[PDB]
Amino acid sequence: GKGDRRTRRGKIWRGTYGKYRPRK
Amino acid sequence: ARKALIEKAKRTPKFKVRAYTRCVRCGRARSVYRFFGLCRICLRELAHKGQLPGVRKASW
Amino acid sequence: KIRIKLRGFDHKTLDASAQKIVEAARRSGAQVSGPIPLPTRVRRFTVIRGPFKHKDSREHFELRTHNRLVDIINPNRKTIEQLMTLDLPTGVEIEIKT
Amino acid sequence: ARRRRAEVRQLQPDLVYGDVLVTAFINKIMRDGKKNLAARIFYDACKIIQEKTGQEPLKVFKQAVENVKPRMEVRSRRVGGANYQVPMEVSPRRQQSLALRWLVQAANQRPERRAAVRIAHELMDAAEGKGGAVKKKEDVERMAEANRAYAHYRW
Amino acid sequence: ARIAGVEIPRNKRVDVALTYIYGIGKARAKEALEKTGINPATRVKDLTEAEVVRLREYVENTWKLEGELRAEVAANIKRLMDIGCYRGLRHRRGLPVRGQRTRTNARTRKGPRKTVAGKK
Amino acid sequence: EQYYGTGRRKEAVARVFLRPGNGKVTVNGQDFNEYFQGLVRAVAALEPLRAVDALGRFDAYITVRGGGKSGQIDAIKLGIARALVQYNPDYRAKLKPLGFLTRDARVVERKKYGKHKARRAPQYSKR
Amino acid sequence: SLKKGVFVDDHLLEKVLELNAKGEKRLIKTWSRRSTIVPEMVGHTIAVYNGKQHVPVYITENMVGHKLGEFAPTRTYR
RNA sequence: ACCCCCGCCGUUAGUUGCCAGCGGUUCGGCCGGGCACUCUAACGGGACUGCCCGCGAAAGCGGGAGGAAGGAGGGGACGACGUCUGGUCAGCAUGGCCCUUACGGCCUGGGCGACACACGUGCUACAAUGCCCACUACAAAGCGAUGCCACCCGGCAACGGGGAGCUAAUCGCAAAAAGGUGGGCCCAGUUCGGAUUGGGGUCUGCAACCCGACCCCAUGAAGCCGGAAUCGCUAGUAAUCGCGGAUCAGC
RNA sequence: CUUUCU
Ligand SMILES: NC[C@@H]1O[C@H](O[C@H]2[C@@H](O)[C@H](O[C@@H]3[C@@H](O)[C@H](N)C[C@H](N)[C@H]3O[C@H]3O[C@H](CO)[C@@H](O)[C@H](O)[C@H]3N)O[C@@H]2CO)[C@H](N)[C@@H](O)[C@@H]1O
Ligand SMILES: [Mg+2]
Ligand SMILES: [Mg+2]
Ligand SMILES: [Mg+2]
Ligand SMILES: [Mg+2]
Ligand SMILES: [Mg+2]
Ligand SMILES: [Mg+2]
Ligand SMILES: [Mg+2]
Ligand SMILES: [Mg+2]
Ligand SMILES: [Mg+2]
Ligand SMILES: [Mg+2]
Repeated sequence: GKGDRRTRRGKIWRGTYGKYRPRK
Repeated sequence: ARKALIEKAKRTPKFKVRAYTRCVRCGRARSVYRFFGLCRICLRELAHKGQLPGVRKASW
Repeated sequence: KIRIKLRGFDHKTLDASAQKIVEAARRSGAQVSGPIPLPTRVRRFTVIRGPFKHKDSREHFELRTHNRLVDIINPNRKTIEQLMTLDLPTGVEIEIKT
Repeated sequence: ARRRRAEVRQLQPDLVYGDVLVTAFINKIMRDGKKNLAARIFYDACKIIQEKTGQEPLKVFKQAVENVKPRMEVRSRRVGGANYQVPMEVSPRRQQSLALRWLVQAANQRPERRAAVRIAHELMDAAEGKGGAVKKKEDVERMAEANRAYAHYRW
Repeated sequence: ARIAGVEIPRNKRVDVALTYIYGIGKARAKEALEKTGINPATRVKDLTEAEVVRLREYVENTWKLEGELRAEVAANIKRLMDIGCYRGLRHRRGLPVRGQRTRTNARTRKGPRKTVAGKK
Repeated sequence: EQYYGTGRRKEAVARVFLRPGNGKVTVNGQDFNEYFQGLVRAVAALEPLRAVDALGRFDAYITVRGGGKSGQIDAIKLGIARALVQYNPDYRAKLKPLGFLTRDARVVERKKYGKHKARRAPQYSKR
Repeated sequence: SLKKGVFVDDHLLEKVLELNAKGEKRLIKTWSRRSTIVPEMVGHTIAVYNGKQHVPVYITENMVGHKLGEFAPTRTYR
């Protein structure tokens, strides 16, 4: 999970934001 | 090299990203706290002496 | 109407310096919302003790900016005398606002 | 424990049936500090005891445990040459811990895909006397006693 | 049923099942399941021939896939051989391509391990 | 008209006001059961009431901010207890033996340098 | 990877453009491996420094998007 | 022991706290108003084996009450004479020896990033006590005017346009995540896992081939819990979940 | 248990 850029969790861990984790 | 270089790092350079920090005492590139211009070493030193104001042994 | 922020590294030279600004406005004027102590900004620095490799083993330093606040509501000129230049700043900061 | 004999960590009674032994179990169920999910499971499992029998869950669990407690075990032992398996009686604490340890390991060996179920069936099977827990146990009581020649150490 | 190249997804949800094509990930599946207006939850097993067509037509024509790709990608790397670029060697050598370390790791791109000798 | 206890447990503080009569409990402008929803542990926070038979012969209004929900629960547990002792000298005899009155000063211990985590040390090889 | 320029060294361009106005030279050597090969400035032979010497990289059409140093490999037997 | 942090209470203090009380509320402590409470930060109090039972010559030991807290309450800071000819002359300082159109200097470029291999420390896993998607306040240390960027709009997005507030308990980074509520997957090398690789982009920077991070499409490797060996942890610990900082253009 | 050498 945490290692997957295309999950939401992958994003969190990576600190990033994107399609798979939007800013509200 | 550490003389020709304490000198070079003060010169304003072509491109600001060639720029960098240096312990203004102990003339040194690495672990250089920007709030002081001070190398972790030449710093623990002053911090001990009382020559860094309000700075104190943290203990919590 | 008048607002004064007080910074400083030393907590005795605020609870002193700015608790004497409570007498130099109460005696020579009107109302004061007493000295109010603010959240302090702790800075912590963490240093490898030795000059060369001993990466576990460190020393821990903080640098603690204490903040205090005072508010005076009625601007007399009987007050802005001590509160103008009857000077005892020492190692203290002075912010003056309205 | 070189100095003292260690205080038996004393446990919050149960939120629901009011019993200490239950928290103990919920705790062995619990991973990574997730007491909530752990407790859902044990309660969800207690509800599966209801629907699949007119039995009160509490006294199923009680009596399952009582069936998984070993009487004797074999602790390994140096004899200035050889290590032998030495049979000896089992502290009431250790009875109780090993029981609940095995209940949950037994539970999680099962096929059923959902934790509350595995917990439930294993419990059922155990009160009856035929859970995987009880085999991992008659296995122990067997091995001690099948080493009864060395009962003349005990240390 | 059969969709592209020669693929036959089956029995599972379509969103999943589309994935079974070389060219379809979880994303391109969403795209083509609303651009044809098919509920994604429906199993392939039970989804209209009218739906299968809508789908099949969009897919084969919207973007390059299965086998066409397989040969394209292969031809990009062939192209990287050219007169002889850097990423060329790397593909030529069976070594990593994206600026990674090789002193350790790099196993995904290398023959399991080829252990040797050494030392006195 | 009013009853008060301040609860704390581990970064959580519990501002607790009891009232006479009904039985129902507000927490941060919310029913107890919709705030502590799903959280098995919650029924413990009111354990002080069941102790003295206050069951539901009081309402309660509670603000509770800080820390965490298991913490909040225990903070309350404490307020609720500190509240009704301050509305009955005699509510020690039942509430102290079960120590709903104790603070419980167990708190997150500090990350140390050298260590990974307070105590978890790093890992020897010696080879 | 950029999109507002191709960040190519003028000292090379300038020397290549003002060779294209009549210019078919091979003794064109550079140290700017960091510059993109620019729209069809092909045909020519640029020698690129790997940090030890210049290597003649013959520049053709298929390889235009790329950088120059992609053809001056810096390390030996890899 | 004398010092700092954390547990309980008191005093002093009201641009952070509040229907706690009552009033108005476009129902956001937002508005007049109020420090009660919470907190913030300064100063005090509090614990002494002082009190009760038992043992003891005594120190002290077991138990009990009161108390937020007992018998070192919990975490720091704090390292005897000395040991290792330990470590560092590459932080600095410094005795001696050696280089002085070079063992000094400046630059561009490459290298410190090599890869047939071996080891240490780590991350992500190998799944259903789980994975995915949506909704849903748990709260808790720090940073921010060559800065933190709310809010609008364009872009699937990274990011790009604009643009308010904040020298910051006032404004921003900030979503905490685990949890909770619903929905999906149904035990599959899988909707587990996210290596590798093709392609398209964004940003910092003179410049991202050798060498950056990020986003998006595609591609989905090994991996089904690990041989002999072997590591940490005794409680708010381990286990697990996110959050901040320093250095720093970016990483 | 086990331990020759260094
Ligand atoms: N000021 C020096 C610093 O102290 C550090 O802390 C060290 C010690 O003070 C600390 O304590 C030791 C521990 O080392 C050792 N392996 C086991 C022992 N039980 C610990 O002692 C423990 O108990 C004592 C007294 O009860 C405490 O005061 C002590 O700090 C605590 N860590 O553990 C650390 C080393 O294992 C480091 N020694 C050192 O890197 C650093 O220089
Ligand atoms: Mg995945
Ligand atoms: Mg730099
Ligand atoms: Mg380390
Ligand atoms: Mg922790
Ligand atoms: Mg080689
Ligand atoms: Mg030596
Ligand atoms: Mg150079
Ligand atoms: Mg290196
Ligand atoms: Mg499997
Ligand atoms: Mg010999």
